[PDB]
Amino acid sequence: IQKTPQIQVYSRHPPENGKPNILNCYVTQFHPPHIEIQMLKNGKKIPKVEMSDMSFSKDWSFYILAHTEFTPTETDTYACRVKHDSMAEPKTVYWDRDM
Amino acid sequence: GPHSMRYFETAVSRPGLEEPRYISVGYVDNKEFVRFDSDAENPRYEPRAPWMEQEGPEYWERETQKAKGQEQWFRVSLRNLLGYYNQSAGGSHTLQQMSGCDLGSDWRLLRGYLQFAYEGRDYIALNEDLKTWTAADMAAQITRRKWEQSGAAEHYKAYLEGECVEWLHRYLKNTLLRTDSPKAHVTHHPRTLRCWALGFYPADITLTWQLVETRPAGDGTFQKWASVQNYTCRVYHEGLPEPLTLR
Amino acid sequence: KAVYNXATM
Ligand SMILES: [Cl-]
Repeated sequence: IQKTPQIQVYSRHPPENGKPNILNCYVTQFHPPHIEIQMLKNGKKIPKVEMSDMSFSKDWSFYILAHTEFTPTETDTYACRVKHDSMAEPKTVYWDRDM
Repeated sequence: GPHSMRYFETAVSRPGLEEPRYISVGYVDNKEFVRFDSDAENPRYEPRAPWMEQEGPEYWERETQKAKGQEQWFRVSLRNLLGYYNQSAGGSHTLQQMSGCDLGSDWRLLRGYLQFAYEGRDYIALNEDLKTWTAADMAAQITRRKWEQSGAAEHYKAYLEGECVEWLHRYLKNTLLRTDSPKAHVTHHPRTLRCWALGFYPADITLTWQLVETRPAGDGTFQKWASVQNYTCRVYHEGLPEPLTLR
Repeated sequence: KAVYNXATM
């Protein structure tokens, strides 16, 4: 069975304008492993995003963590875009600095 | 305290190339320390943790060479499984192995792990006794029968009780025995309070009131929230004198 | 240290 992924975008620290941070995009519970992840700053692919080495959970579904250091803006949006066999077209999930 | 070693190995065949891609990732106490990728510069075992580079060259010459053996082993089984499940060519199929040892209190063995999955479903697993197998599909009944005539569980128990726990010791002796403990905030926004537990290590945490999965924060520590003024939020983590409260 | 697999599937 193929399993559509599970996207979660979140910050390392509570965001405050001017203080460095990490932005995470955590995608889990998917199969097959082949997957494409790109983090976006206002619709622009962030140049060099550090990604984890893919492992898999106890139920054998694969998970992978994409993160990048960043220092946020209150009038800037951040999103994660995934492409996988289980989806027709890519899925984009935005940050939501509140919660 | 509790200690563990794990090796998550994965082999993916795809309709494009002839040899499948084989990746092995090792974990000591749920931190990644060694990796092997067959799609690489020169496929080899590389340290994924700073404390692990002081290992010596003989160490990586064996592991890389043993990894090359595993990958062939996975190449052969995948082809074997196409027949077992009457799959014709034209698809992509995944074989996964999870293996390792949970230590404890006395640096003794608690439970061994040897299990395989095909197409991300359970295929065969060594039981708690380390001497008998469990096989879900009938297609795996074949394998159980021949691994029983193979004496395969004997080799694996020798590993789990042998080099697994011995080599877990020496890695441990070499950042790991430390504890980062959570910063606790609560989001005061409505339509519904929301408790935050940030920057803790390890990942075993628990939150309740008077839900989302614990996840890595991108820097080696973890994060979690719970969703819900007569209510209180209690935090429970290993590195905690007593569980912390916040309303 | 990784494990070496005996008999295949
Ligand atoms: Cl299923």
